[PDB]
Amino acid sequence: IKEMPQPKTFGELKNLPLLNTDKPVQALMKIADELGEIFKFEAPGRVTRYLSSQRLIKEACDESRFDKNLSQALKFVRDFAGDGLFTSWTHEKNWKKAHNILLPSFSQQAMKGYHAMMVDIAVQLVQKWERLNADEHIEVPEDMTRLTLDTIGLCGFNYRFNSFYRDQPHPFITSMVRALDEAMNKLQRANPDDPAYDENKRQFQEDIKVMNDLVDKIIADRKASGEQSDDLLTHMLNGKDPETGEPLDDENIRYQIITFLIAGHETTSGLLSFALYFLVKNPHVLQKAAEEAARVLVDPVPSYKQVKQLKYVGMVLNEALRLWPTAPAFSLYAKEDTVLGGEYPLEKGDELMVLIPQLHRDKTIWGDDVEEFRPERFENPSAIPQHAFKPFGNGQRACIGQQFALHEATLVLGMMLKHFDFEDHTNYELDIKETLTLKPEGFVVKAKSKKIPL
Ligand code: HEM
Ligand SMILES: O=C(COc1ccc(OC(F)(F)F)cc1)N[C@@H](Cc1ccccc1)C(=O)O
Repeated sequence: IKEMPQPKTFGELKNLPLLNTDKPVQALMKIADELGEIFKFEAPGRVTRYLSSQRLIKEACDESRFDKNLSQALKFVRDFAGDGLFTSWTHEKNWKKAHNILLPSFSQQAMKGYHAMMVDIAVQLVQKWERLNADEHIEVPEDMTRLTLDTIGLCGFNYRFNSFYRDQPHPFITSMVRALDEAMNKLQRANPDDPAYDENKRQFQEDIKVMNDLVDKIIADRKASGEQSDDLLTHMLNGKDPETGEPLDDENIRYQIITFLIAGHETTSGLLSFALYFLVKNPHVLQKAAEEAARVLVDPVPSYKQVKQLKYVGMVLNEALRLWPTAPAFSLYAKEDTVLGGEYPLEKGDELMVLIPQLHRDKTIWGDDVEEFRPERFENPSAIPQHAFKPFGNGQRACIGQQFALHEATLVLGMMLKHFDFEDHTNYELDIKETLTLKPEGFVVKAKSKKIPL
């Protein structure tokens, strides 16, 4: 049995001031580089252990030994995402019920149904870029977030956010972004009761009311009309859990909708942003990806079958998820006393944090070149060890949106590479903003149209 290292302390605040930074995940990554595969992290009233090696993470991913934990980030997001799938405990009735009802909505087979809606928004992105003047550039995370919010609005509840028509966000989205900001800033506060945060707390309750009022009105307007659009909302109003035989109640459906809107706004847009970043920084890779896009997407409207043929585009997306998994951590608790790694005794209830960006840099798995962007690592899916690559979390609590996200990202990146050449005209220095997720702030490019009709 071994004693684990611990980063520098601040007296009675223990390690908590290490999170007083706009880039706490990047700070924890640097601490893992200094300390190794495991370190203890303490705050007043709390202890966790940060894991970075595939050796320890493969054990943490054993569902017989560990279940999903709500990290302080997720407990704070739970104040507006409720017992939706992302912020429920595995043992809460609504977790398994919603999981069983929603799984078929999110299958690879269901993607054939969403494809046409995804294409609608992707074509809006391509037309936006085709219509820029010579002197203009693209704001990449801004445009990718317009796309992914619109896609989940249309697939989620047949609602057009029309993000490509506006500068200012939808009222729901201003409240959702401000609530995500509160939840993520609050876990850093050395003195959460400071009157300096009274206004933040007032605003947070206001933002919860806005999200609830607006989503509850979407649900009630849909129940009033009777309309049967092929969207997640229809599936949730109609679907029955085989186990309980019950449908979701209207409060839980509201939490699921809020949850899908957080996911679409925060995650897939980060992935696309990082992927285009690595492509403009790696022109050999961009050429191989653009060759596949040109050869496969032979029609002005991509088909479902064509998007499945974009093998290398998919490899690019996986390599971007390796280096910068946009949802960069997940948390576990020990179901019972257990020894991790033959070395670290844990008691029932003990928490672990999985630092996904560090897992994905384990040289014992990936080799010495871990910082290089090389989609060829993913040529042969067989060759990636179990629990080596975990950008969608683990087991029954893995991302239900994984197929949706990869379908949208493969479609959109393929269309981008078909329709334009890209220039890193500013020699962009990567600057990773942390919200719920990671995104490359201030990333801009110029696109030169290949002048291929839609
Ligand atoms: C590249 C895009 C995305 C990434 C990287 C991502 C990542 C993740 C990860 C890491 C988790 C596990 C969290 C944990 O263990 O605490 C998760 C859970 C989840 N994700 Fe995603 N996600 C993505 C896109 C989406 C989309 C598009 C949806 C839905 C519209 C979605 C819905 C969910 C839900 C509902 C859960 C909770 C599942 C459950 O516990 O039953 N995600 N995601
Ligand atoms: O380590 C992290 C990283 O933050 C994120 C956790 C989840 C997360 O959600 C997602 F990965 F899904 F995006 C995003 C960021 N969070 C920890 C930070 C912490 C706070 C107080 C005491 C000890 C540790 C946590 O939220 O518990």
